[PDB]
Amino acid sequence: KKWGDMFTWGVSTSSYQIEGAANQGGRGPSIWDTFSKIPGAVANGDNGDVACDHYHRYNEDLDLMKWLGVGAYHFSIAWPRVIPSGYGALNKEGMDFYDRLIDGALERGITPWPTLYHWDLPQSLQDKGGWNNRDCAYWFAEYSQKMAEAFSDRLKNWITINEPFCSAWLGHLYGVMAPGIKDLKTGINASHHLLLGHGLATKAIREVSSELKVGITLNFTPAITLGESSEDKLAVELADGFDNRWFGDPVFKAKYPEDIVKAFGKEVPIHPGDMEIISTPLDYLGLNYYFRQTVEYDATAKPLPYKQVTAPNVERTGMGWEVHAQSFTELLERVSKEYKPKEIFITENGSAWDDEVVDGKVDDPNRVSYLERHLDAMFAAKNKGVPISGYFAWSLIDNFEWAYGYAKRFGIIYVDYQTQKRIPKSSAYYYQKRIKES
Amino acid sequence: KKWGDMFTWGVSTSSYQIEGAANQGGRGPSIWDTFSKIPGAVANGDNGDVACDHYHRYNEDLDLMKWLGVGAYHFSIAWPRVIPSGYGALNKEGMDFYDRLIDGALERGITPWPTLYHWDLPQSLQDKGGWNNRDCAYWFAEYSQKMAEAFSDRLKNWITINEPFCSAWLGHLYGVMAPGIKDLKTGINASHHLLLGHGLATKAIREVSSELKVGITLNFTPAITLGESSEDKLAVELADGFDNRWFGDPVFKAKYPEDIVKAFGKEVPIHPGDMEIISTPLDYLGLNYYFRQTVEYDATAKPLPYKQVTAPNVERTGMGWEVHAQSFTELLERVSKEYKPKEIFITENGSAWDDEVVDGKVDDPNRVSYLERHLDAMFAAKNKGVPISGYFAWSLIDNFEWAYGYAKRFGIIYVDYQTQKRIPKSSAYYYQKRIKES
Amino acid sequence: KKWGDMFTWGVSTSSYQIEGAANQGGRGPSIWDTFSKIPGAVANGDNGDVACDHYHRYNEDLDLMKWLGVGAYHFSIAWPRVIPSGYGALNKEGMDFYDRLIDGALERGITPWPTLYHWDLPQSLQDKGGWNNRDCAYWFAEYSQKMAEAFSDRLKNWITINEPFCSAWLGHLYGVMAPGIKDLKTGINASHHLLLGHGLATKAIREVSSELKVGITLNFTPAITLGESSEDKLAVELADGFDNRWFGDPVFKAKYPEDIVKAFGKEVPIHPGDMEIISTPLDYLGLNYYFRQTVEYDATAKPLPYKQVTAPNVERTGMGWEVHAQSFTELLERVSKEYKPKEIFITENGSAWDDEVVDGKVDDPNRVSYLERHLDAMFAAKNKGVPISGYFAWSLIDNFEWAYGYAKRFGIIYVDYQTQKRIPKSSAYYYQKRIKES
Repeated sequence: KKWGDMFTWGVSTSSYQIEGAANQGGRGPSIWDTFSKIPGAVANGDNGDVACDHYHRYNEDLDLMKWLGVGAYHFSIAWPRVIPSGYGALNKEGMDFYDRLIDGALERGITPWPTLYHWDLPQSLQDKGGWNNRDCAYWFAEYSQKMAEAFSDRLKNWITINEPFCSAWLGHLYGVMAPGIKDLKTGINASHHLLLGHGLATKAIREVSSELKVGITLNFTPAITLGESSEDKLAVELADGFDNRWFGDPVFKAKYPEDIVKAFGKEVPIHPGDMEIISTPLDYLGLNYYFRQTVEYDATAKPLPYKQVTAPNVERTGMGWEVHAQSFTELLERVSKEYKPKEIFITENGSAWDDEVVDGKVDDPNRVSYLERHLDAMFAAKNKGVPISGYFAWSLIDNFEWAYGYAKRFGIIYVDYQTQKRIPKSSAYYYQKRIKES
Repeated sequence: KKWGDMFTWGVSTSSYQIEGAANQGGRGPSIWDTFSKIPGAVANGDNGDVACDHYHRYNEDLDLMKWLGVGAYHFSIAWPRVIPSGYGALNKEGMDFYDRLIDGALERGITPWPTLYHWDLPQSLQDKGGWNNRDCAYWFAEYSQKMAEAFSDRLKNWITINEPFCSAWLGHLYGVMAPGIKDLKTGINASHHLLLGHGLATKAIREVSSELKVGITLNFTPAITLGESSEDKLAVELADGFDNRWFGDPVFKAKYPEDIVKAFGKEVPIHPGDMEIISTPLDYLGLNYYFRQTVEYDATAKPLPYKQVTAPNVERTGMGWEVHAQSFTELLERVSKEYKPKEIFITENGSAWDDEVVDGKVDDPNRVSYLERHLDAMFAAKNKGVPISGYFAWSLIDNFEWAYGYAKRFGIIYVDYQTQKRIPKSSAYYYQKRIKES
Repeated sequence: KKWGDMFTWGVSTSSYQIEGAANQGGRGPSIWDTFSKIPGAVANGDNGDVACDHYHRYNEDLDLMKWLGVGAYHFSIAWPRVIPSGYGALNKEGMDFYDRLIDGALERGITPWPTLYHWDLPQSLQDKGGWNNRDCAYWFAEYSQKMAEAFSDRLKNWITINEPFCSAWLGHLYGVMAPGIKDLKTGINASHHLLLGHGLATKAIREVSSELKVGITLNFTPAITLGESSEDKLAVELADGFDNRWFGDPVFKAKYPEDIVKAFGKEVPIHPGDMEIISTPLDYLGLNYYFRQTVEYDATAKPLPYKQVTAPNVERTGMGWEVHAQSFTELLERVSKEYKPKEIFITENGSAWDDEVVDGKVDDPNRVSYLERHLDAMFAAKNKGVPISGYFAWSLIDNFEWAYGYAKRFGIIYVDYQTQKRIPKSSAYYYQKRIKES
């Protein structure tokens, strides 16, 4: 720690999870509007039609960010709000919303960090195959260029896509996220076109202005096993390849992990130039971390011969996810050594617990404890030399947690969905203190 | 200095010294209401009936704290305001006041740090023997548990008692503070029941919720001598034992200092189990420091054979207290090595000088200089590895300085008692700068 | 970097460059009011009659400082506004303006840092010879004492004069700044009387109160050559002596550089006591840096045998000034070794570029880049042990850039002179981020 070093504190959200106004302001439907209408797809039949009504309440939320003292707000632009047909005319009303949001953040001293793709693909493009269609990578790059042309006079730090693991595998192989497809080959195609879209968008953004910075957000789930057999060690290697190296290796090493390619037995649809584009240099890696996975070998499992294990006697959040902050330190060290990103921003970390409103307040000590321990673990890595330049808490506010719906609350600020009232939780006051006093 | 380390800047007050409204809002009398009615007990016949009228003016005072930029407000709860009879019924109007104060601080981003006992024992309990009565330790612990039950949803860092040296020795041996008693055995009893109350309250607070942190505040007065004789060196040891080790050794070593016990020749009323309670582990030590004492041997002095000396040719405050910041560094190092508290917060440090209002302003360069030098001395200890986690300036505002009355002004903000106007002094602007720029 | 170390972030302006109200509020004319009426003296015939109208709009400018988050505001007092006759009666209306400015800054948590002389000598004193007249040093010291008597209850950190290189050589030898004289002996006389005025004023300020701190602001222009001949190396020494050592050596070494004295062939008008006064100890050096100069030997040049060279293929600002941040680091190290000031404040650093307003906003990436690189270079020196205690950006707002007029914009905030609207530039948002996150 020397004179001149900086560190950025932020909060993170995404468009479909908070905005609402799903059928207002000219917005066209996304794959999540469609998916959340399918009986059984989302807990309690929840959807994002209203969410946190942030489309109308953004000034209140920006005021809460200023009150917390964050220097940065990591948010996503809803592609179907700004280009409802996916590829074609801009929706001026949608662009004006993001102008008002950005200008309001800047007036309050907050730097907006936009993510271009946080899972809300326009249904108009899914009707053409979505991410299974190679053209979707190019449609995304054109949308990205239009956003940079409109907003990069003010916004200098961009993220292309968020968590391709979820969009590709959960959305096209396991079918538990939109668009709900269940096919390995489609998942492989989608993974390649998400990554190609990232690379094409990066190049397009840089053509707008050479001062702009660009990265990608990857979630990493470190894998362990409780067994000692050679096959259980193989299970760890397979899970790590499927979750992590499948996406990190193309970006930083210009190739897919050969052990996983071989185990799939399928071809990735790589065309000339693709791997050069996907591996284009980035200004930073956005890293998301929540938990580690415990696995064991299972010869009957598909597409790869391993299964998840629920380890006994470990601390778990309201999601059932293991709490293990030491894995965060070790992951940060591993990524820095293995992939050597120029710098790292924690674009998401946080936890969900059963919250109760008592006397108009929300006391959430389990969320405070998770936050304290994960900030400590992150700084332990920074003190070892890992170039972590900022931390963005997921999330500012409780919101639509995808297939879990509204029942799973990640906010440091509580949202009463009956009234839309925001109530800062104990974790908000803790985070506010950490921002000021570090 | 490494990534993740934090430091807390605060200001400190106490309830009887600032609140006023002594016979309003359901408050019952304290031993200081009674003591201040006795001619000769307090300079100028001053009392705390009105003080700074903070009970009515707290919003203005919170606004001044936000303007200073402090992250923390160290305050005390008036036991006789919330439980006028000492044990038994809660006074709703008093509890509501502290709720409003706490909620107002949090709205402004300020963490309230409550002290449960800052010398205003309910007169109803003094009528039953006060701290001479072992039951007072249990009455205090029950009061503490009720406060944690009411406020610990928001308040996570607690202090039990403040400066038992003053309550025990000055209040029961020298009779210069309330309740004005002058008896060595009573002072010994009171010291044990204050410390036992601390331990019982700590255990009771932790039973409310396991996330809560608890400490005690001790003032330390380092002792030196100008002489070279062996008896003058003994005088230093005795004065150090009387002022400092008598209270620190029970808390951190589970025993009273044997040399002082022997010199007193009296029994401490220790019941089996008491020392384990008194020495229960703490999250932090609150340390108060203002000055060092100079002593010499005096065979005629009681209860111990030493006397205070007024060393010649040294800088002194308006209290007549020596200014010697290097002693602060050495004290912090000594406490850290001898008692090994997990962390230390400076809960009080400051100085009093004759202030003059000129053109509606107060320029107080001697207070600025004391503050600068003592902050430098504190950071010198931190740079040697002492875990000092925060500094709270005594005081936000001029107030009732106990037996000195209002004539002695410790505020960084001046109070005109005729109008209750608050005027920030030069020291307020200096402290505001230090909070921002360190 | 250790615990307790502080760093001050500021912005800088000067009175004639921003205030306007040149013939209002009792102000008398300065030498710049006169000079800017001379055809050909100032680009576009610009003058400071209106400037940024800060005399009326200071509340808005102070609000912008608070919004940026600076802790300090470096400004100058207009001698002809407060004493229109130069020596004699105070203009109460002018003094009241500075009271309002100072009190407004303090209400916002901003420490004002006054410069007493930033080039706007009263014309009433120029009519008596200005800085050519030795009495001007004493007139300046009397003015300085009156300002300290009025304002030092609040203002503790003073600067006497700013950039005597400009007032002496550009104003009296080259005639490109007011008062427009072109005579070497007059320039020598002026340089000595400026420096004597600095010393006399320092002594007078300290007589007002011993807590007050005083420094001087010097601009340094490091010199290099592209040639290898011994005569080109001599050119570097001459340029360094003329620009830098002529003013630094009297202040820190109590003598004028003998090589330059010999080359001028003229006597400096040194009287008994002068060099002791000029070299009086200072609490800090205010350092101004913008660029390095490239020179070569030229036997025909006067007063010294060197000329400026425009080095090929280097980055340059809108002023034509080379951008070379590494020279800033090396200058700071050299000053610390050569002159050993107790501490250094960067009282000015910044850059000018042609700005364009697009959609009501100003995106100035070249100014951002200069700022980023010069802050990095400054902190590189601090990390080597140079005692740089703060940085003041020139300037908060676009203003009257002397003989260049309004066409040259140094602000991080744009001023539309038709409307007086202030528009924060991208560089303002960058500086705001750096202040918060370092």
